[PDB]
Amino acid sequence: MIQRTPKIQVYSRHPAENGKSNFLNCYVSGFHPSDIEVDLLKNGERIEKVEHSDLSFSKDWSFYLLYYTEFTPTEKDEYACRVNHVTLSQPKIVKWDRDM
Amino acid sequence: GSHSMRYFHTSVSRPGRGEPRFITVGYVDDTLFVRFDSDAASPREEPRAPWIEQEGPEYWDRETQICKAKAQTDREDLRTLLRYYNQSEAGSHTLQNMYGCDVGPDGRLLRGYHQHAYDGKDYIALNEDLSSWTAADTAAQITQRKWEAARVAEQLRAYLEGECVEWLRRYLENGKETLQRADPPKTHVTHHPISDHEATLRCWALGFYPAEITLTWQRDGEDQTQDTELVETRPAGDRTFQKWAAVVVPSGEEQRYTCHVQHEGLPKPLTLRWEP
Amino acid sequence: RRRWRRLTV
Repeated sequence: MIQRTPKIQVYSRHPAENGKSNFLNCYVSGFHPSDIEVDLLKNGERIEKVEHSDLSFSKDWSFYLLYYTEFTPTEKDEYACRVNHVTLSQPKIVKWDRDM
Repeated sequence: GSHSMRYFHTSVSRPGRGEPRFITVGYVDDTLFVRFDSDAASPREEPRAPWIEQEGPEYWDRETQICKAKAQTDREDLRTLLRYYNQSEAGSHTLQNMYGCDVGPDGRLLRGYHQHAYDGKDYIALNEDLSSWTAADTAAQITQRKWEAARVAEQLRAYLEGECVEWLRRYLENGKETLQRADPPKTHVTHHPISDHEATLRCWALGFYPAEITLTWQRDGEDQTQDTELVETRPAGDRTFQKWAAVVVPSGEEQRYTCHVQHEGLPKPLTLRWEP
Repeated sequence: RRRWRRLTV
């Protein structure tokens, strides 16, 4: 069976302003099979109560999901998304960069 | 404007860990409006857009019956597909089905769709004629024979030309405040030094609906397709979408580069530059 | 709204 590794973007709902509440998003897409493990991290620890969209898929049958949580960005705090999937030998961490 | 309705369905088996998980969602255009998850406590189809909430109890009861029925048929189909592909009972497998309809500005059927995939690969699709089938392999040809014998395509044609279009039109009316509103991108250009000699110009498009957009960079009015980094369009989480396009530019040459934005919501296409 | 009739492969 053919497998497809997820694309991953980590980003905020609104342009980040330090001290102002916002949403942190991790969008995983283009993957198969559908089981996937996604964490949002604040200084390397799992953020609790992250929500996610219901499983859906694109024209080419590959899957996509949005994981999100409320967050307040600061100068110092480091945010990231950790993704694991059968196509990955180890979990992939993508750092949040407010300029991307 | 033209519009679409789609129902998406996924079952994933989990041998030794109970029955398959079934998730189905419905969309009008790029708007999610209904969902059902078989693992929820006493599962019901639930609304996900304000304009569907007004449908009465009988609507939700019938939807829930169909969703529960589809979970059952998907369980059966996953067992059948193991046989068709001589597969053991040990592995997880995936069954997907999509169907729905496209309509033009005047509400007429443009195209109907009904297709299945197994383990991420095309399985069987209803053709555009809504009368004949495309089977991907000899297993799907078994299904094709069964569905031809039962005149399934005729059933689907009737649904797709009829109820699919009629209910899509009803939803477009009831949801006219949102479904028939295109929100233009809010745009700006940022500047990111790489060295003393070059920097990245990033052209942002935020808060737009629907997802369709065109974002390009030009240099002296000439397209820079090969040297533009373009990220995949991504959901903001509030119904809207985001995208950006970036080019690497020599220091001081920034005014020669223009970002061009086309979107249904814009009064006119935009031309933007970095503004120090 | 969804199609009512069932279908199996």
